[PDB]
Amino acid sequence: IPGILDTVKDLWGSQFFTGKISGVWSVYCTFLLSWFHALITARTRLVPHGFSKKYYFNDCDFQFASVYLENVLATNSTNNIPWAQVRDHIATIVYGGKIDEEKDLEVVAKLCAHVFCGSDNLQIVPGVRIPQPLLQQSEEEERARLTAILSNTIEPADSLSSWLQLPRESILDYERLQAKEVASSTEQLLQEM
Amino acid sequence: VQFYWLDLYGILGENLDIQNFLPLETSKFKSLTSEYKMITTRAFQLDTTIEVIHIPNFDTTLKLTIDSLKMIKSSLSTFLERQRRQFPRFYFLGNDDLLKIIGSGKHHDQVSKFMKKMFGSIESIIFFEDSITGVRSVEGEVLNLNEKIELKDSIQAQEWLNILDTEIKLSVFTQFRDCLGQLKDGTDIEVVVSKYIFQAILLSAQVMWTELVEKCLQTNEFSKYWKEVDMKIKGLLDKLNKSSDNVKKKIEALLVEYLHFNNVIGQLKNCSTKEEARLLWAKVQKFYQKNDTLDDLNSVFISQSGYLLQYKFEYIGIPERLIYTPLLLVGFATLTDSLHQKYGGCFFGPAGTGKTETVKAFGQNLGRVVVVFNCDDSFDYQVLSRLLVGITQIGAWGCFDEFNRLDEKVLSAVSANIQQIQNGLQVGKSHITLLEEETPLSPHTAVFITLNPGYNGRSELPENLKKSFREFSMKSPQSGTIAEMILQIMGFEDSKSLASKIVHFLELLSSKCSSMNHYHFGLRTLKGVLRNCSPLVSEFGEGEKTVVESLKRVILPSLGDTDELVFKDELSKIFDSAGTPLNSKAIVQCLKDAGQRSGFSMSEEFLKKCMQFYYMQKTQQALILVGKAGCGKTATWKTVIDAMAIFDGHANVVYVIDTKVLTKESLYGSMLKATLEWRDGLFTSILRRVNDDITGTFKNSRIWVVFDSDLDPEYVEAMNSVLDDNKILTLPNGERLPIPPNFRILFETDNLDHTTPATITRCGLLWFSTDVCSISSKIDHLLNKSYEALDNKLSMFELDKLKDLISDSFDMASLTNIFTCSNDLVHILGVRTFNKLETAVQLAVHLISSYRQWFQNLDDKSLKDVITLLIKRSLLYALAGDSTGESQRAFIQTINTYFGHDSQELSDYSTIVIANDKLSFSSFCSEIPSVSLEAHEVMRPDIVIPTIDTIKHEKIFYDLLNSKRGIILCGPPGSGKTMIMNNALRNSSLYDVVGINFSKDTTTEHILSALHRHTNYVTTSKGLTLLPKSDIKNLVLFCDEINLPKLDKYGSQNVVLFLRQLMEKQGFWKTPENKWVTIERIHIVGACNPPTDPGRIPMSERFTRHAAILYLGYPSGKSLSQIYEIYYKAIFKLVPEFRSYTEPFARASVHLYNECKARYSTGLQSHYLFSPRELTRLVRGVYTAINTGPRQTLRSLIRLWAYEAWRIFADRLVGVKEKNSFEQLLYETVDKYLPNQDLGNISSTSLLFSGLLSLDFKEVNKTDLVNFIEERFKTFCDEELEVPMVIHESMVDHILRIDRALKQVQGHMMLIGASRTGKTILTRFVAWLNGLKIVQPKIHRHSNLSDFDMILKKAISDCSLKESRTCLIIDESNILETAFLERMNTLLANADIPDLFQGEEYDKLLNNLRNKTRSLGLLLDTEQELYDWFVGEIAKNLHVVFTICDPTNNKSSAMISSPALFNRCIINWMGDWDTKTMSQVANNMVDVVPMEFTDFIVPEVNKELVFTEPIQTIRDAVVNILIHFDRNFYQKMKVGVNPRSPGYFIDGLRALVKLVTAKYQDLQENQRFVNVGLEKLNESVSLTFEKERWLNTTKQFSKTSQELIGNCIISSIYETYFGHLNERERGDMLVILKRLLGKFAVKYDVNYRFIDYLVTLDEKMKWLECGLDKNDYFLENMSIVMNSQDAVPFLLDPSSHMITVISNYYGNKTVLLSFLEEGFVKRLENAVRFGSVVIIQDGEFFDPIISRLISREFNHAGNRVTVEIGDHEVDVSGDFKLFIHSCDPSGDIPIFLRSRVRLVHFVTNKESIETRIFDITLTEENAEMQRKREDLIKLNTEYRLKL
Repeated sequence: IPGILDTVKDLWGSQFFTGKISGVWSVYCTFLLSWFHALITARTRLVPHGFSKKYYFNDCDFQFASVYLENVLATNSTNNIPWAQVRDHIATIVYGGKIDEEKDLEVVAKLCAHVFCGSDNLQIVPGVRIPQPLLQQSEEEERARLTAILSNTIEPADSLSSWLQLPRESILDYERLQAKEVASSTEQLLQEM
Repeated sequence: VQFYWLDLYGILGENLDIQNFLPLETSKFKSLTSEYKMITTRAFQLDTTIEVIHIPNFDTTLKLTIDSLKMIKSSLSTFLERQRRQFPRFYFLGNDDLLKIIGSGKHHDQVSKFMKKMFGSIESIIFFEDSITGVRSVEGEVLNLNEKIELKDSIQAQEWLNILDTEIKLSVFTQFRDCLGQLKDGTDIEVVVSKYIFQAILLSAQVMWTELVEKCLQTNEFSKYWKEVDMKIKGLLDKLNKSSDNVKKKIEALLVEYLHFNNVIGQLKNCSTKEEARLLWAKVQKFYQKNDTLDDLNSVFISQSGYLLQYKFEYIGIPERLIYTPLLLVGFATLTDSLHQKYGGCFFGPAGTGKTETVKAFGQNLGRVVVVFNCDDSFDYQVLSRLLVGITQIGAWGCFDEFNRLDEKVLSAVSANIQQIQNGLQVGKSHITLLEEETPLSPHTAVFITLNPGYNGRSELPENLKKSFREFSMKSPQSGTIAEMILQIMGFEDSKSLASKIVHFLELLSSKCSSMNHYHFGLRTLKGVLRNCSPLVSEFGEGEKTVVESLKRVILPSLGDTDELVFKDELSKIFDSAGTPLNSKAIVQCLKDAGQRSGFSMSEEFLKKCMQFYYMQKTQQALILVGKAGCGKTATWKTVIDAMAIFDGHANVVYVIDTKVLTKESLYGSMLKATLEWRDGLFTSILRRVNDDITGTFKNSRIWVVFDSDLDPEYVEAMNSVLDDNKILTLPNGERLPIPPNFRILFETDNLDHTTPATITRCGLLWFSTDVCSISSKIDHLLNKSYEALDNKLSMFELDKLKDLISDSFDMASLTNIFTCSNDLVHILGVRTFNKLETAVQLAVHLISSYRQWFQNLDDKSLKDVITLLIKRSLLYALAGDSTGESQRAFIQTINTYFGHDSQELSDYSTIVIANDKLSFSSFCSEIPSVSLEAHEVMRPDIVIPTIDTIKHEKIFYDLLNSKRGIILCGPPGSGKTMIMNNALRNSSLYDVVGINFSKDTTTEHILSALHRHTNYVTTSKGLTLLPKSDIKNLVLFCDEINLPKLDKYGSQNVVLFLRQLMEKQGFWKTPENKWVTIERIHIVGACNPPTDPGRIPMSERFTRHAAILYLGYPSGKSLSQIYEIYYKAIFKLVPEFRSYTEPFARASVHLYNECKARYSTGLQSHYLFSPRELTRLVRGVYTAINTGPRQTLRSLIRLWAYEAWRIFADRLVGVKEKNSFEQLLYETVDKYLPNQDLGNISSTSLLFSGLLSLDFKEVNKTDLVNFIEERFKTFCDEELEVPMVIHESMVDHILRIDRALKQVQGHMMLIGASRTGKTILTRFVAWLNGLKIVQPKIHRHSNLSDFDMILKKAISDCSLKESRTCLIIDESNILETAFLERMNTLLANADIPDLFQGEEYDKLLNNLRNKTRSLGLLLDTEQELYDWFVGEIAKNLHVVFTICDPTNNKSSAMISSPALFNRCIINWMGDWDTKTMSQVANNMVDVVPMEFTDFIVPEVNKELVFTEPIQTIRDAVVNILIHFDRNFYQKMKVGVNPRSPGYFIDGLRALVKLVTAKYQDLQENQRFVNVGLEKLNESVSLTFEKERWLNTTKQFSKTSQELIGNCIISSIYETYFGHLNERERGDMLVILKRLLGKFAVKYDVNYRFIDYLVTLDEKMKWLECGLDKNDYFLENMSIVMNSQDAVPFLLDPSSHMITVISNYYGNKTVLLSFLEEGFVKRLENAVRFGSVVIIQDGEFFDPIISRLISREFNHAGNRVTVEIGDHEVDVSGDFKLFIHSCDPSGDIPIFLRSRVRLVHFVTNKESIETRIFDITLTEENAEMQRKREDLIKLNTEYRLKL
């Protein structure tokens, strides 16, 4: 477990070559995809409440999306492509392979509602500090042109869970459970100190 | 070589002549021929291999032809491989298929026999006179081929088919182009589809609409296109008609797709729908097409979302039409995504709700053939790899149905290759190393793994593969939309409303229904309902009522009344005005008339169920009925046979087959290898005969096959190709026999719950209840059965008169209540009305059979009077005999329900009174043989006194015998089992009774071979009737332990199965001769014991459905007097003046028994079983005792009697204190009856009688008797037995007892006791004594029971032909197995192993026994009598005795149950040694040596001395010391104080004895030496220090010598039991011994470090220098047992401590030399011959290095060392003492050597740790202290030696 940003910016490094695509709005969306990816993995860190199941989210599917996105990116820079529907299926198709519960579906749906657009120069999550016009700029070579610049908007006590759109109370619920867990662990140990 | 020639017999011959083969190969076939001409023409005579290698000039014939042969044989496989490489579809065909193809390459028509292996969706090639006009798809539509494809010989099967490949696709391409040329102009699809393949037409239909909708997608239109679609649809709907089944289907496809367009348009029309970008149409599957391509395959495009694919155009016809749903379509979309990434699939979800139906639909939609593989089975993946060579070369698709359900090799093999498939796939590698071969890749192939709800949802696929696959979470099909769409397609005008109701008839159904486990309501369930509804619509079903009509017709018959109105309401709520009327009149007329004929009541539910069945015989090709044979299940079947014969006017030709009675081969066939031939089995001969002469003559006779059995995969999967639905025999041998439509299969059972519903549901199914058979119906049948009577002698005239007379008794009989009361009786197996009625009537009519001559010749009043009395009696017997007599007493109280003799109070009940043939009758008064057995025949088995009850058993038995019924008794061996049986048997030789032995491993074949030996057959007509080898005599076969054979995998009573096909089915369908067998006068009777008991079979009730039963228990005290007193009566015939013992003698034994049995429960100890035959054992022993003396005084009477009595009873028992109580029970019983004689000496002593002296009633003082053997055994123990234990009074007791046994006939006995503790030796001794050959087995784990069979045959010939005297001894450690035991079990059972000696053994017996009869002056060529004497001879010399210890897995009965052995075997629990006799031994031991040194007085001090012998001397001391030593060491069960060997302390004493001189001389020599020091010194007189010190040393040991012996007894603990015994039992003397040997007066030193005290530490030091781990006391001590231990110190070395030690011990010494012979273990001997140090190597476990028979040979072997020395064990001295250096803690050690072994420990533990810790820290600072004090120890010993 690293931070979300860590996941995002390091992912951009692992996906270095993606933004070589002439689609400068594609690399814009590439940035978005990594923001998305990190956030959903942060939610899977919270299974079974931040996400009901340990689903194998990965960078191959990151790349499958770049293909699927590429399938619509032929005209998605313009209003020809209703990317709201694209959002729907990058999720259900690229990331929905073996997703089983409709709750997780909606969970992801909220995240993509908070992450993607086909147009460049837009505000996505101002909580991350994203109202950016970064365009003909690489996810790695030009990360710091505007995205590494974005500061640490993470609460020490919260992911923010509001970035994940999850409640502090569920964190607190787990915390009580954690007490039950670590205490009951010592229950056996404790038999002889 | 000739088997290559056998291959080539066919093949060379073939291709020799067929010059068409490659001239290279052809000339090679001829080069074969240059020599082969001899290989076959010379071998025309000399054909086989051995003959071929003997042909004239085989020297060059083989050589050169075999040269060419092997060139060819391999060339040929590569020749056809060449063909396979040239034509990839040949990789779907075997090499041999290609041999056929190339021989017939010319004959392309012959080549086409493998056409399916060579292609996709093609039914047949449409061709004529050597040229193809077109092809027909599997769907029925025909593709015209535009070019005529010549089949000219020279075109080769290869190119021939390649031509068609292109021709087919071309006429597809271009005729499609023609077709779309029209359709694109709006041409009516009917036109071009009439002229062409709809699939391609669909492509255009899709294109038409895909393009047409674009203008509604421009928003310009909406309804235009929407309407236009439904306008086109409307026309198409009108077209859709049965008139062309095939085109109808084409239309159906079209309309589904038009509907999809309609729907999309419906929303494009009814939605804002962001034009073509709204998923509404954007996500939709679209088609476009063009003719502008350089490759015709690219003419049509498939697209959805941002995906585009090209249709592959592989010829498929119209293969699917899966109703698509939004969900399925999404699924397809995802499938194409994986195609983009070249990943394989991961379908998640079950077939039938999708999975398989969807991956197929998908592939078809793409246009390429896919090979769907059924992966969950035992398939040779190499075959797949071969297929894959072709597949990859082709570019074919492949699906893996349940892929992950593989074994490891297949899984991993394909993991490696699939890895490369996917690797090379991703790479695009044209040549992928498939099985390491660079296989050409046509980049179109694909991997589709599918899986039903995975095991726990797991990604079962190994990661190795998973990386290249994509997930497909299928959740659910859309049932109702699927249904609705279909209903629309069905032309069912209510469609939607039907569907909306359909889903809720089901929803509600599944909701409130019961757990009908056999029922499921899934998608395919729904599909089935429709399939049925379809014809119901054609049969005028009234709309929604059709749906319900179907529902009435399906499922509900398989469901029970657990739902009844639950499903009525669950369904009715959805549609209440439901169902149409059934009017099956001609049908029911046939049915109902059939019922009336058969005599069934034609009950409502009978006829109803039967009518439901009728609908199923119409609609199903097979039906399963779950229910009861003889009650509806078969009554219905019967009725149906008749009804359909009538109804159809087509005889119902049924072939009922009892499934498991016959093998699959029996039914289907097999083959011969000598001349090469297929053998036709029954079922298949039937079916071919159906085509040859059943329907081959009776064109439409109804034909049926019935399978009677329960359900399990193994016996049902084999029937699928006919049974499921196909009704076509399609055998693996190519024998295809379309089975006529009038053919049906019925499967009858009682329970299907053994497999999955996936299979269960594929059939008609009746949830049959047995109440279809009303008792009134049953009665109606019984009345009708009177006219079926009986014997040929009975005209039934008088019977019909009696029927009328007894018909009145059926009018509301009290039996309507008595049957309830009979069911209220206590019984073991189930009781039901049909068998109650059966036995009542069968006996009654055979009682009546005597009325044909006893009372037919008398008047009707006589018929009336006695049949009334006698049938009441038989009714009472029918409902009584089978259970406990007390319950029968209660049962006969039901007499008070009968208004005539209404009295339960009858004294002489009708069952007390017996009827006579003269119309007389009387109370059956006791006629129990008063004056009877007097002498001589006293022990002759058949003298068992018959008693009134057994006579009544015989009265009825007689009529049951007349009834030809197999009564089965329920009771035990020993309770009259055999006695009564024989008494019954001997009453009528007319009935040839055969004692069949039911062992756990007895098979039907054993029975059959007996029949072969004793039966023959006749044919009054061609029927095949079994006749005993002689006529007239009735072959009453007999079954003994029916409930003690084994059951199969599913618990099936397979011996009962055959018992039943013999019984129940009255015969056997000759599967050798293909003919039903009937029987003449062969009968059969059985028996068993209570099923409730351990190891007994819960008997099939269908089996018992036709059985008669009699309960058998133990006799009463009075009756024991009545029977056994007679036996004792006989005995007193020889002593008139003492004959008076008469009654009280018998009665003492009667009552003693009563209590003895009560006294000793099995709760106390299992085998504590009792029987009245023990009284016979008293009879036996006593009579023979009488025969030796001159007068039997009463003292002498009872002494023999009483001493015998405990030998019969007490010797079989374990508990010694309990035995004491029995002594009193015995004592007191005789005290009751004959107390005036000397009961004190008789019962208090265990005194023996003259044996070594003639018996003559003489008591011999056991002392004296011992005195006799003190001399006798010195000679019989001719320096051979090698064991020196002391003959206690018990040992001589053993001796008397075993010998008497050795002097009796049928010497059958069990000895239970401790391992080689004299119980063995004992027998060895008496062999010397008596002089018999002794059987003793020597088994090593490479043997088997056939070696045993040799031995058995050997032994029986040894006794009778060799004519030797012997005794067979059984060694429990050599018990190989059960079947092994089973031979010997029957051996004893009937004194025979039936047909062991048959065949050539029998014939050798005929020859050699006749040779003996010539030498014997006998005229016994009569083979019967001849072998009768053969076996008589054996019985007098074999005498099987078994010896057993209880430390293992032998069934807790100390034998594997066998009730038969229980009532035959003599038993004696030997057990263990007495503590007082062990002190006797010890006494004798210490008496040998000077234990009594005067220095010692009474030496131990620290505690225990309670109740010891007045301790005065040292032998007094030492012995009593050692008594408390080992009595307390040990106690408390750690290892187990309740059972243990004494040897541990016995040899402890031996060592101590050795030490009485060893340590004594240490001392005495030291005394000499101090004297030596004193000599000069005494007059040296300068100093006194030294002098006095010497005097002081004498002072020291003058006391210390004694102090030391106290300490020395504790030193022995280390050897005694310490080394195995653990804390609970170790600790009972561990330090407690130091604390307790005591009181005897000399000091215990609280210090007991015997590691120092016993041995000089320097030997251990050197072992420490050799790496000895000094750690644990006993650990480091093992270096000493290495250097001193006799019982082999098994070097257990998982730790491998001794490898280190022995290797350093070895040092500069070599491995082994002195005695130097391999013996039988050269494996070790040759591994050690080098000169010096070794043990048995290192880690060298026994099972590898040494065989099991070394045990004895290790101990000693005359085969290795000679008597000129006297030694027997080999000279393998200390340095090279071959100790088993084994790392195996569980090494093979039998329960005798577990005692005779020194197991040695070599591992560290937690107890050391703490000190290790200390030591480290302690010495880390304070080692200096140790350095100093240890140096001082060194110096001290310097000075000791200086002293």
